[PDB]
Amino acid sequence: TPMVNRENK
Amino acid sequence: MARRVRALYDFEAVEDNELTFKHGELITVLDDSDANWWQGENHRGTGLFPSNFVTTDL
Repeated sequence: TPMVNRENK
Repeated sequence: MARRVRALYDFEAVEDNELTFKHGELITVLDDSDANWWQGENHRGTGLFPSNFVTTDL
């Protein structure tokens, strides 16, 4: 699974 | 037109504005105007998801 970054939604 | 993509991985929504989906499912891309987060639609509803979790190969 690729890492998710929500800081940039 | 809204295009279809297939999920490469499971993704479980954490925020209300996110979409939940499972590996192998179809998503309709409703809005890809942002590079990393796209609005989609599936059988569960609508919401944002990571663009790198899907592929155009159906």
